[PDB]
Amino acid sequence: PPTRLSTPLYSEGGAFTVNWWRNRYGLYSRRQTDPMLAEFLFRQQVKEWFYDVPSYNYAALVGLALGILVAVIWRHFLFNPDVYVRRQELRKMWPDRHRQFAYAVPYLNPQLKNLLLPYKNSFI
Amino acid sequence: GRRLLHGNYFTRYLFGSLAVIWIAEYAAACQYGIPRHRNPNWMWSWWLEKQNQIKNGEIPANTPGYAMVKWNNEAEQRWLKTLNVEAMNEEFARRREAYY
Amino acid sequence: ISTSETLNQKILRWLDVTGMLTRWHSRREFILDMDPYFRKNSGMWTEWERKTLLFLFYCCTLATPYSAYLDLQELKHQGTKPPRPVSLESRFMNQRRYDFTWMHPQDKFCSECRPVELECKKMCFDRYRSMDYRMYGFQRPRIQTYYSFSTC
Amino acid sequence: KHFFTDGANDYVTGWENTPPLKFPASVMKPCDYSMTKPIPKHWKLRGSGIHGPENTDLMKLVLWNRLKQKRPQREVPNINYLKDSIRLELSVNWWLMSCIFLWGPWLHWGQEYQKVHEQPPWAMKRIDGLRGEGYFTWFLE
Amino acid sequence: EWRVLDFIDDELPRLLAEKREIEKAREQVMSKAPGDYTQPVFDSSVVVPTPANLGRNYPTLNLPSGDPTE
Amino acid sequence: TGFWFIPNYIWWERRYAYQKAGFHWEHTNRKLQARKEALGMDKVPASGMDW
Amino acid sequence: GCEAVKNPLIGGPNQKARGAITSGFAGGGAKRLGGKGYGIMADWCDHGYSFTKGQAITGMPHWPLWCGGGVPDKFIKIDPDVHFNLQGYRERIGWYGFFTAFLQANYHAFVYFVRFIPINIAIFWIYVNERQREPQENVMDHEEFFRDFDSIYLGQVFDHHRFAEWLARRRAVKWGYADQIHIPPV
Amino acid sequence: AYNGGYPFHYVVQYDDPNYDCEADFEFEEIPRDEFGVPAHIPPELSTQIRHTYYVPPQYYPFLKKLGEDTPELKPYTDKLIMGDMTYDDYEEMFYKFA
Amino acid sequence: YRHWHRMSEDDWALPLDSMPEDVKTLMATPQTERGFVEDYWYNRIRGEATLLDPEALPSKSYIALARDMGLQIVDEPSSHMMGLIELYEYLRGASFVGPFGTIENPVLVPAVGQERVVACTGGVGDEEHFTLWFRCREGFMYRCGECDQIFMLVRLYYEDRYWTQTLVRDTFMSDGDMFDLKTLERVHKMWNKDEMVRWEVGYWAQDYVLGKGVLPGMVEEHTRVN
Amino acid sequence: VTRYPSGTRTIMSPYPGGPVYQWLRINYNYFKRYQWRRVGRWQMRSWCYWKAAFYGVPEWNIDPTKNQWRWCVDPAWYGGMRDKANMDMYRLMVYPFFGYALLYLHSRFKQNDKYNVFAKWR
Amino acid sequence: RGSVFQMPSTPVYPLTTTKKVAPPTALAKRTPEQPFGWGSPVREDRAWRVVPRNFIILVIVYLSGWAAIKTMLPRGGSILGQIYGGPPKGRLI
Ligand SMILES: CCCCCCCC/C=C/CCCCCCCC(=O)OC[C@H](COP(=O)(O)OCCN)OC(=O)CCCCCCC/C=C/CCCCCCCC
Ligand SMILES: CCCCCCCC/C=C/CCCCCCCC(=O)OC[C@H](COP(=O)(O)OCCN)OC(=O)CCCCCCC/C=C/CCCCCCCC
Ligand SMILES: [Zn+2]
Repeated sequence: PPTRLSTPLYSEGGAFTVNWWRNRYGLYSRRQTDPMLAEFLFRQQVKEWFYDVPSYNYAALVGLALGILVAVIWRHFLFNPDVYVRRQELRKMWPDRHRQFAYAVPYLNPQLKNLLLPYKNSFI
Repeated sequence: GRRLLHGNYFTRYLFGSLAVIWIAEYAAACQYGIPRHRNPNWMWSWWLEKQNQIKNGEIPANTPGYAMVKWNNEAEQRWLKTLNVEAMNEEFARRREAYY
Repeated sequence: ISTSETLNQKILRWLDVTGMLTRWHSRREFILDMDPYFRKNSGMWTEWERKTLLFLFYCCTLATPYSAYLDLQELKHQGTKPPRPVSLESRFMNQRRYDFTWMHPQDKFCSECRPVELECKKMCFDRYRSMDYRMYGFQRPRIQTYYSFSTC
Repeated sequence: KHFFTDGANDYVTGWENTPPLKFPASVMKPCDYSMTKPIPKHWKLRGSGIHGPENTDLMKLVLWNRLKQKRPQREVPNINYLKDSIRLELSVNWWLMSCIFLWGPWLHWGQEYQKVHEQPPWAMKRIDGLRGEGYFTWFLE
Repeated sequence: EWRVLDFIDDELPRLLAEKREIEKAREQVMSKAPGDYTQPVFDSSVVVPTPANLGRNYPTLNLPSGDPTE
Repeated sequence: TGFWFIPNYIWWERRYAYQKAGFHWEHTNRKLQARKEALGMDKVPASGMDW
Repeated sequence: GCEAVKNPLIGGPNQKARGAITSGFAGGGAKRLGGKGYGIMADWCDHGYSFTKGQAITGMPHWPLWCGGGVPDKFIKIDPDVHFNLQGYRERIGWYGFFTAFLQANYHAFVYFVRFIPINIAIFWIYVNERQREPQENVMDHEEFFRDFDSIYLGQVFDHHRFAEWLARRRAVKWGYADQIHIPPV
Repeated sequence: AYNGGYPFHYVVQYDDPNYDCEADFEFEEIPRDEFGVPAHIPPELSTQIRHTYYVPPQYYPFLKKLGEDTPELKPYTDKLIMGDMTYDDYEEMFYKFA
Repeated sequence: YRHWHRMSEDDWALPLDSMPEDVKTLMATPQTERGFVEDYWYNRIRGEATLLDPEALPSKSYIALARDMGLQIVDEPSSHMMGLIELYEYLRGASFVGPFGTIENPVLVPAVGQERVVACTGGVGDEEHFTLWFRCREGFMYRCGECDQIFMLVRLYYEDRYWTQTLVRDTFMSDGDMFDLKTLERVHKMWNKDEMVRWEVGYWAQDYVLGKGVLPGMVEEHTRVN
Repeated sequence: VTRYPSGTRTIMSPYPGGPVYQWLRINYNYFKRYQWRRVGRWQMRSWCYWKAAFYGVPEWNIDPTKNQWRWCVDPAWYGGMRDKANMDMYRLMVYPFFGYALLYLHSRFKQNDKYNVFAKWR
Repeated sequence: RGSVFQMPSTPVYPLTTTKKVAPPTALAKRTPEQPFGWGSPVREDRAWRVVPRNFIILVIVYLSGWAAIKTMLPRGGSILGQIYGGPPKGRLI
């Protein structure tokens, strides 16, 4: 982390980089009123939050939690036999909902259920 | 003049999200082997057979479904007392003659 | 029929009866149709800004008649809405734990009728009138009143 | 732009972090003294040295940010700026045109077809014997 | 000036005379040696605004003169 | 506090007694039956109207 | 109590001696009626634009913000020394003055209600005009509907004038006024 | 580059000496800008037209004295004497000596 | 400054209706006895009287010219005060960043009172520490207990008053020769003749010296309706 | 070049128009400028919601030191006696409110038969 | 008078030939009795009398009409009911 404003900061190209962050950090800021002061405050924030080793552990945890969350939502909509977004089957009585009954057995036998059920002998 | 979001953010994330939803759904159907042919009808086989008989002329037109079952509820017994399919057909025939 | 003008000019003149086209093609005419207080700020406008404003304003005002037509047809449709079958009272239909009184906590008018159930209220008002209590509404035939949207 | 941002769309006060590009660097320049050469040891600190109006560039920035508020004429922006200023307005207007001249016509055609054939022209005719128009969005069935 | 431009038909002879006098004055002051701050010699009666000629009371010309029915 | 409690108390007590006697239309109905008994007429004109 | 309440005036001499300022009007200095002046020039009466006369009474407000500035002393009418110092003001204004001041303190709320009520009256007119009319026949017999589904369900789209007349005759039969009305022919 | 190019404060001129934009409701008077440009000439066109400040010639000797005492100021004073100083030139002079 | 809102119309010029009507006494009042409005119109009347007399400008010294326009010739005393004033104002809505303070050059902490709360963040980089807040009272050379950064309080105080632009102008500016009303009249006739007024301020000012309502059209100018 | 009154002559055609056309154009121009716009001017000037917020507030003095009431007095009382009167009037309603609120408690207490706690078992 | 920014394009002051007497406020000066407002003509304060008068009248009409309707018309569910809510003429209840 450089301590002199003359020494530039390296930035990659893309949508999450040092240059991308600089453009947007001071959009709502009343304190970055001139180039010298703006750069000083920008580097102060970058030094404090992005050069902090332990902060990266939380980045991993949010990604993992969010990835699981998005996927469980998507899986319900796409595969759960009881979640309806289309209406064709909901305009018919229960005995006639064949297309929705097709999701039932495949959804009843997920891989992890087959892999972990044999390990009940470690609890009983 | 400084930009915060994608230059075309509204259309990008709207149409883009719709596209991902549609494509993901097709993939999900393929993996579970779900039948993708839309049927707009009920699947009660005996009923669909009675409807074919009406289309074939075996059962007179405008004959109610409760005039064909082997068990009637109370409200359908009330209706059967005032049901006259023959009169209904004659009335429709009269209307057609007047129209033409 | 005037022959001192072309056919195109005649059509444009008549579409300019209110001066809309003249104000579009003349900056001076547009600024002198502003009230003096706002004309003071006119000199700063660009021609891009001026004509774009007129375009947005003209598109809006020219679509108001269309929305008005669509709304009139809606009123006529609702004014002669077809009767629908009386609902059979199914397993989970018309469940009531207490009477309908939230509109009239103290008076408790039409406790058995629902808030916007007009036919139930009419018969209920008739009972109150037969009991010497005046209630308003549900007495004039629709075709004998103005703004009913039910006349042939 | 509609929303106010202190850094970019600062229309409440009109503050700008840097001077106009039209001005020569000898007249006015952005406040940036990061490249100042090392101070000789025999030089002595007279001022505070604190970042503030003692620096010429910062002083001129404050001065200009107040004296720019009165100008003889408008600084005409280019058409790109003008388009961006009313992007939503123009887009909504075109959306209204689409709703009248695109959505309107085919919606009318569907209802007229429905009148004669009981179901819209983009639906599968039923044989179950049920009555009524049925669904309208066929791809959500 | 724009206000004068509206009356250029009548002011043209004075404007041409004014142009000459201003040019004479500019030349005289520029050519003078440093430290010489004497006033230039010119006819100020044709230059506006000056003490010698403070201008004319121009009438507003924002008056319609045509009959819309013609 | 008590001074302004009295007028509210009096108003509510009369209102509460009235509400227990019946609905507004049940009250007007009792006066209608009495007027029908006084005149011996099965059907009388509604209040504010002539025969 | 005080002379000001006894003889209400706007911007007179001897305001301090009179004891109170009874007018909320601030500003002035216009050279003509409805002309450019100083101050905001707001009051319950005699301000703004007169609708009946089609004339301006006071000019547009001159705000004490960036768009404007201060008012010259020649035209100041609410002196803060007299406007404030409310010591024993109730005795100077009396009970009727207290009622007047309370009513005059709610000009902002009054201005709003004058702009808000009209649209709500219009909405209420929609309700009243509809409530007078007899209810339309929302529902009919379930069975009879399905025995004549096409006529009832589609009659409106095919011929709306005859469908309207048919509906009217059914309303006249449902409410027992058929012999008292003459339904216009279609 | 602020407020869309609209100056927060600007001068407006009126040909009629007794005109009031708040009292009158006439529809013929056309306001002018600080340079005198009528409002019906759009900004995009008027801003291209070159406007220069003309001081009375009696001021030329004073403007000459200023240039000589401060040689860095001479080029700006010369422009003013020769009627070549625009508003932008004046602004450059103003901020150069602050 | 960034913390200030938008210039008012008054920030540029004042309406001529705010000109004091007793111009004769206004031009004779000492500067220390003139209020804000009186001082504005004293400078404008006198400054424009000299600027609208072209034939005399070249022979007028910068010292005299600055006096007529009401501009204060700068000197080290006044520059110091004005500078510390503007530094105080800037710090109202701006960050406080500068060189590390030492005994030779302490961190300068401007204040009006006798105390101002200050925080030390240490040096640059790894020498930066957590904010250590302390109350900086006058008359003590403060030393941070952590980084040994020296601080000092500077008070904007002068003769039972704090430092303001008005105070600096009153203390250091000296009134020159009394303004002569003959100059006002002479310049007035120069630019105002035959219904043309090219010095509006001098037409109003001369009218007041004449007693208000004397010059043509001035009674009509002073007649208002509300 | 001849200049016609604003809004009276069309520029779309060399022909000014026929009698009916001219009547429509002239009279719409008059109706808009001198009849319809009476309502707008009346609403804009005489019924401004923002002018009404500054009603009764002292003038802003040009002398900066004569406006100290801005910070010496709270904004809720910038109106002098008018603003003090509004507060005082609402103050007079305190005890009437207490009696009204106390009545509601009595109403609920009675309707729930809580007064017959002892009479119930006597 | 208005903003310092609005101004006449040509700076002219009329040489009024009319002989009308000067309004008193036109020649006035600040005085100890009138620290402020000496340039504005004194006017009547109608609001002080008209606002409390008009408010009282409207309240009296509002309350009096309400009392009258609810005491001089037959009992009914609403005001519109008490006016237009009776049975048809000739319908005996
Ligand atoms: C703008 C142009 C016009 C666009 C018009 C669009 C009109 C219709 C819009 C409807 C709402 C949007 C979804 C459209 C889905 C279309 C395809 C479809 O029918 O999908 C059906 C399918 C399931 O259907 P069934 O067969 O009935 O169920 C079987 C058993 N489960 O449902 C879906 O996939 C759609 C519903 C879910 C939509 C969102 C995607 C799911 C995951 C959401 C994650 C949320 C957490 C955060 C995510 C962040 C980003 C990773
Ligand atoms: C040599 C090349 C020649 C090419 C010629 C191309 C000709 C193309 C002609 C296209 C005609 C399209 C006509 C569409 C008519 C629609 C009418 C209609 O539906 O009106 C009612 C409907 C609303 O009905 P509701 O009752 O409210 O019901 C729906 C909502 N509940 O109204 C609307 O949709 C309003 C909009 C009407 C749009 C009409 C479009 C006409 C387009 C003409 C194009 C001509 C192009 C010519 C090209 C020539 C090239 C040489
Ligand atoms: Zn430290």
